[PDB]
Amino acid sequence: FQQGLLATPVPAHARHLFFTLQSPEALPAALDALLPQVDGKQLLLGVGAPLAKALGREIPGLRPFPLLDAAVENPSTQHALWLWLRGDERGDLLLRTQALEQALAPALSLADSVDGFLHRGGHDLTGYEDGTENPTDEEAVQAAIAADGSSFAAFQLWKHDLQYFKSLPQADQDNIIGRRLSDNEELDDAPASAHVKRTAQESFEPEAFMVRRSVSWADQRGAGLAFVALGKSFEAFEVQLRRMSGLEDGIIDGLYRFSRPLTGGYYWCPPMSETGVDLSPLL
Amino acid sequence: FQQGLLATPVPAHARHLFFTLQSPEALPAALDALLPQVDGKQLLLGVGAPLAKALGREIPGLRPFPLLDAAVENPSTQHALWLWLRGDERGDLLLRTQALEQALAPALSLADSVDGFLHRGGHDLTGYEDGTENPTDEEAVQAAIAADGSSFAAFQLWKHDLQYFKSLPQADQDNIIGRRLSDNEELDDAPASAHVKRTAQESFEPEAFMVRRSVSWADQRGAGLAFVALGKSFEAFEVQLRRMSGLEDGIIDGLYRFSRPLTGGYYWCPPMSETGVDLSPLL
Amino acid sequence: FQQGLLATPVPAHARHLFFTLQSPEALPAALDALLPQVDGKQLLLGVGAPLAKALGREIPGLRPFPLLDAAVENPSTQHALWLWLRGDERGDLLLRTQALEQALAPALSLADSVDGFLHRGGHDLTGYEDGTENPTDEEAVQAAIAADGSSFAAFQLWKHDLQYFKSLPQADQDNIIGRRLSDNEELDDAPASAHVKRTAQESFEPEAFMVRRSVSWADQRGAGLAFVALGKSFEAFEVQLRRMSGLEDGIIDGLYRFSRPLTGGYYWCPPMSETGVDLSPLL
Amino acid sequence: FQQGLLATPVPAHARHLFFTLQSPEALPAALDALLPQVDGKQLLLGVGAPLAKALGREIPGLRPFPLLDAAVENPSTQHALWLWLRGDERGDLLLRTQALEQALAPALSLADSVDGFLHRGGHDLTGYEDGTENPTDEEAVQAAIAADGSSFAAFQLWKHDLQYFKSLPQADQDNIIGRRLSDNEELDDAPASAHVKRTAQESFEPEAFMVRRSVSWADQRGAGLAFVALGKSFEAFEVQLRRMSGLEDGIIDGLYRFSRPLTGGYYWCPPMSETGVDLSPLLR
Ligand code: HEM
Ligand code: HEM
Ligand code: HEM
Ligand code: HEM
Repeated sequence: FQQGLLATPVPAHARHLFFTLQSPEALPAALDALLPQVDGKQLLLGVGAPLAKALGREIPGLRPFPLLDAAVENPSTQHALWLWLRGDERGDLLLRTQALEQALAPALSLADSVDGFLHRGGHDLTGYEDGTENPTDEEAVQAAIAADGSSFAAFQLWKHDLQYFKSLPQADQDNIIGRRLSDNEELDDAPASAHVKRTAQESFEPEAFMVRRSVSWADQRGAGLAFVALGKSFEAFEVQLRRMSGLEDGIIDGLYRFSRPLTGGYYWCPPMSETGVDLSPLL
Repeated sequence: FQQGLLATPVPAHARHLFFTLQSPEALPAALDALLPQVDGKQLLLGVGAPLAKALGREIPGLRPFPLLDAAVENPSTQHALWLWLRGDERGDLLLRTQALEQALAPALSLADSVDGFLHRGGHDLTGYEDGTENPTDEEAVQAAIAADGSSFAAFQLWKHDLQYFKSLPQADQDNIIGRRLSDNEELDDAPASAHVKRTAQESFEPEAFMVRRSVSWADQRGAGLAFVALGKSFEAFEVQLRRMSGLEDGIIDGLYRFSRPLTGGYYWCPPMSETGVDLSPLL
Repeated sequence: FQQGLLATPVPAHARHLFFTLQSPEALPAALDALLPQVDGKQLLLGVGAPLAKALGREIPGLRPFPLLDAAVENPSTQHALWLWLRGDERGDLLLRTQALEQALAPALSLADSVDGFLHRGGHDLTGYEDGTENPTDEEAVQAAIAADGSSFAAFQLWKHDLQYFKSLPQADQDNIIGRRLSDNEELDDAPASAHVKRTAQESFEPEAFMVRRSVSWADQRGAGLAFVALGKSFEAFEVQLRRMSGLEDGIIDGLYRFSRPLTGGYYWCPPMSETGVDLSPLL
Repeated sequence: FQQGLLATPVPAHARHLFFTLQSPEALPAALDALLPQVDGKQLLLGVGAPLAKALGREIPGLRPFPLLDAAVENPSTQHALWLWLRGDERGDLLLRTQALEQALAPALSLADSVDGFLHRGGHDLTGYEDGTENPTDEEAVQAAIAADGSSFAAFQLWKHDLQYFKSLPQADQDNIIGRRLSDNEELDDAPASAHVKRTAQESFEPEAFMVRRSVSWADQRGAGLAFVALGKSFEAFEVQLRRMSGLEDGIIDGLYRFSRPLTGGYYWCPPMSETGVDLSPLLR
C-alpha cells in the first residue's frame, strides 16, 4: 500500500540522499538497479519535479519547493531524486550510499547528503522534545498518506546556532519554542511568535495536520535539524511555513532567531504495490 | 548616479559576500558602519528581497530569485544583502571581509562567500572567453542601468565538471558552447542547444541585452564560474535562463551537460548620490 | 585504580578531542573546571608530551609520537591534551564537546576532533572484524596497565580507500589482512606483508601484547579507522609499527595499499584516585 | 645548475602539492610523465625521504621533518613528493594540478595542497613585511644552494588567529614580531621572545642564514603563512626552530601566541642538468 514512512520505532540513524539528473539518457539502467532495493522500510524513495519534467510526465500534486517572498530565508533547492536510508547502524548506512552512487552511475549524481541521527528518543539538539503532537496510528495515515497510498514529503536542512540559543536565559528559550524545556509543558502565555503557537495544527481553517519524521545532524556545515514533513498533499506544510515566515499576520516564527534552513525540497513518495514500489504513473 | 559596475579594466580579484538578516533589531548599527564604506568601486552593495520585506518597504523591480519548474536545477538561494568586493589584491579583499563580518556581526551573519578571480584576461576555466558580446560604453549603460541609476543583478555560482568537459572531443566542446575554442569564432551550424544559440541577445522578443561581470572561482565546493548579470531589470536575465532551461521551446542549454548552478540570487544595486550611496528608497 | 578504558561493551559512539596549549597562563583555571569532570568512564583524559614540557615536569614513559624514517608515512601530530568521550548518544557527545571547548577556551584550543562510532559490533568499514586477538580480563590489565593505575595510549586516524580495496578480488583483500573475510579464519599461507602476520603479538622477542579500542569514523576528510592502542608502555605499539613500516625486515604491511594514517599521538592516561583523576606527578 | 628557486620577482600566486607513494609499482610510468615538465621556474620539484627510502637510495642531507620534544607543537607531516607551482594566473595553476594528478595517477596520490598568494608585495596577513632580512643575489646562493646546485627545503603551513592577534594593542603585536608595524623599525628593546630576536640569523655561532620564499594562504582550514625555507642544508632552519620552540634557552617564540603550524616537511630539491632536472642519484 504505502511505504513504511510511519513505522512506530524510528531507527537510531538516517541518511538522506539527493541526486541531480545529470544524464537523463542513462536513466533506465539506474532504475533497474534501484527499484528492487526500494522496500519503503530500509530505503525510501521520493520523486522530485525535475525528474517528472525530464521524462515528460505530470504527477498530480507534485511541484517544486515554493518561493516565499518573506523577511526570512526559505531556500528552494529542488533535486530530481530523494533517497531516505533508515537503520540502526551508521556505518551500514554509509556503505549503502557508496554502493548507491556507483549503481546510479552516470544518470544521477549525488548533490547533497545528510548523516542524520535520532537524538535521545526524538529530541532536538536544543534539548526540546519534538514529535509530541504528531498524529499516531490511523490518524497519521489519514494526515500523511494520500488515497493511492502515496505521500508528499517536504525536506529542509535547518542549521542551528546552538551557542547563541544557549546564551539566552531559559525563559527566552522557552518563549521561542513555546514549550518549557524542564517538563515539555506547553506555555499558554508564550508570544504569538512562539514556534508552537505558529504551527498549531488545529489553528488553521483547513486543519494543517502532518507527520514529522525529523532527525538531528552534524557535519562541517554545523549542526541542526533535518526537517521532514509527510502529508497527503503539500498544503499542510506550505500553509504552516507561510505563517512561520510572517506571510499571514506579519509575525515571524521565533525559530529564525537562532536557526535558518539551508535547503528546501518537495518530493512525491510513490505508493507500494504487493510486488514492490509502484512508480507507474511516471514509468 | 550609478555604482561603478561597468569599470573598463576588471580587477584581478573579486569577493562576493552574502549575509542573512539574523537579528533585525540591530540593523541600524550595521547600516551606520556599512554605508560610509560603499563607494561603488572597491565595495559594491546589493539589496535582497528579504531585507526589503523586513523593513516593510517595496522597491519597484525587486523580487526574489525565480522558481523554474524545468528539467534542470536552478536553485533559489535568496539572501538579504550582497557585498561585492573588487580589487587586485586577494589578501586585501580577505581582510576587508573579516572586518565587514565583525562590523555587521549581530544584524547580519555571513551565509556564503565566493573567492573569485579573473582567469587570464577574462576566460572561463574551460578556456573559452566570456564577455565577447557584452555591450560596452553607452550601450552598456542602457542595458544595465535603470533610469534612477540603479541596477538589478542576478547571481549564480556554477560548478564545473572540467574532467568530463575535457573528456569530450574538441568538436563536442565547441558545439556545447557554440563557439570555436581555437579562434573564438561563432559556430553557425551548432545545435540549438548551444549556449550562444540559447543566449543570443538579439533573438528575444524584447532584446534581452545585459552586462555580464562573471569571474572564475575555486574552493572546497569545486570550481566554476561566478555568474553576475546586470540589467535595467531582471527580465533580461530571467528570459535567458527560462530558454536555457527548456521552458520556452523544450531545448535545454548544453552547459548543463558539465555544469550546474549551486546558488541563485536577485539583488537591487542602489543608485549613487554625490554624497555616497543612496538607499533612501528604503532608508 | 585505573580509568575505565577496558570496559567490555564498547558504547556505540566515541569522540576524541585534541587540544593545543595556546595560553599557559590560563591553564590552572582550565584544569580546575576539567578535572572534576574526568570520571574515566564517559570522559577519559590523556596527557601529551607538550603539556608535561610546559609545566617543567617529566612523566616516566611519556614521550611524543615517534618519527619513522620508512617508505610509508606515519605522521607525528603530538598535542598537549587528549579527551576521549564515550557514550551511546551521538548528540550527547556533540553537546559535551561544545561545553568542553568553552570551559577550556583560553588555555587550550581544539586542534582536532574525531566523531567515531562502533561499526556493527566491532568491525572495520572494510567488513573485517578487529579485536579477535585482543587480550581480555586479567590479560588486558597486564598488557595495558602499568604498575601504577596509569596507561600509555597511542592514537592514529587512518584514512581508508574503500573504493579501491573493495575493487580487489576477495582473495587479494584477505591476503592484505591475513584473515578470511567470510569466516574470520586466519590465513596460515598469507604473505609476510599481511597485517596479522606483521602484527602477530606472539611473534616478538618480548611479547608485544596490547589492548586495541579502535572505532570507525567518517567526515569531510573521508572515512577509516580511529586506531587506539593501550599499553603498559609505548614499546608494544612502537615495535609493531616499525615492522609494519618495513623498518625491521624490509616488508611493508599490506594496510598501506589502501589506508594511511593522518595523525599520530602519544598520550599518558593518569591513574584514578578516590578524589578524581590523579595528576599528582604533574601537579 | 639549480632550479629557479631564487628568482627575484615572485609571481603573484603559488600552489604547493604533496603526494603520497600509494603504488610503487606504477612509479616509473609516473616519473616518465613528470620529469620532462620540471623546468625549475614555473614547476619545481622536491624529493621526500619516503621516496628515497622506497627506491633504496640514500640522499646525503635528506631526512624527514624532525621531532621536537618541546612545549609547542611542530608536527611532522612528511610526504614522498613535493610539487611547487609558480605563476601569475591562479586558474592556470589550478588546471595544471588537475593534469598533474592524472599524470601521476596510480603511483602518487595528492595528500595535501595549498593555494598560496603573495600578499601585497611580500607582507604577512597580519600586515608585517616578511623578507626584509632575506639574503639577496649571490649571498642567497651561498645560503640556499649546495655545492652540487641542489637545495634542501623545509615547509610549514602556519595557521593564523588574526582575530586574536589584531585585538591586541599594537605595542603587544610589535613585541611579538620584534618589529614596529608602522614603519618596520627593528625594536632593539624587544623581549627575547620576539620573533626577530629568536631568528636573528647572525646570532648563531655558525650563522644560520637561509632564503625564505613564503606566501600567504586561505581556505577552509583558515588563513596564515605557507612557510618555505631554502638552505644549503637543513641545519640553518633546524637550529632556528629549536630556539623558537624553547629547546635552546627555554624562551619560546612569540609567534606561538597567535599562530601554529599544521604541517611539516623536508624536501630535497634536485639540481638541474642540461637535460632537465637531475635525479640520477635516485635513478641510476
Ligand atoms: C529548526 C527547525 C525546527 C525545530 C527545532 C522544531 C521544533 C519543534 C518542537 C520542539 C516542537 C514541539 C514538540 C512537537 O509538538 O513536536 C514542534 C512542533 C511543531 N512543529 Fe516544529 N520545528 C522545526 C521546524 C518546523 C517546520 C519548518 C514546520 C512546518 C513548516 C514545523 C511544524 C511543527 C508543527 C506542526 C508542530 C506541532 C504544533 C502543535 O500542533 O502543537 N516545525 N517543533
Ligand atoms: C557555467 C556557466 C556559464 C558559462 C561557462 C558561460 C560562458 C559563456 C561564453 C564562453 C560565452 C561566449 C562569449 C560571449 O559572447 O560572452 C557566453 C555568452 C553568453 N552567455 Fe554565458 N556562460 C554561463 C552562464 C550564463 C548564464 C546563466 C546566462 C544567462 C542567464 C548567460 C548568458 C550569456 C549571454 C547573454 C551571452 C552572449 C550571447 C550573445 O549575445 O552572443 N551565460 N557565455
Ligand atoms: C587502518 C588501520 C588498521 C586496520 C583496518 C586494522 C585492522 C585489523 C584487523 C582486521 C585485525 C585482525 C582481527 C584481530 O585480530 O583483531 C587486526 C589485528 C591486529 N592489529 Fe590492526 N588494524 C589497523 C592498524 C593497526 C596498527 C597501526 C597496529 C599496531 C601498530 C595494529 C595492531 C594489531 C594487532 C597487534 C593485531 C592482532 C594481531 C594478532 O595477534 O593476531 N593494527 N587489525
Ligand atoms: C607564522 C609564521 C611566521 C611569520 C608570520 C613570520 C614573519 C616574519 C617577519 C615579519 C619577519 C621580520 C621581517 C624579515 O626580516 O623578514 C621575519 C623574519 C625572520 N623569520 Fe619569520 N615568520 C614566520 C615563521 C618563521 C619560521 C618558522 C622561521 C624559522 C624556523 C622563520 C625565520 C625567520 C628569519 C631567519 C628571519 C630573519 C630574522 C633576522 O635575521 O632579523 N620565520 N619573519
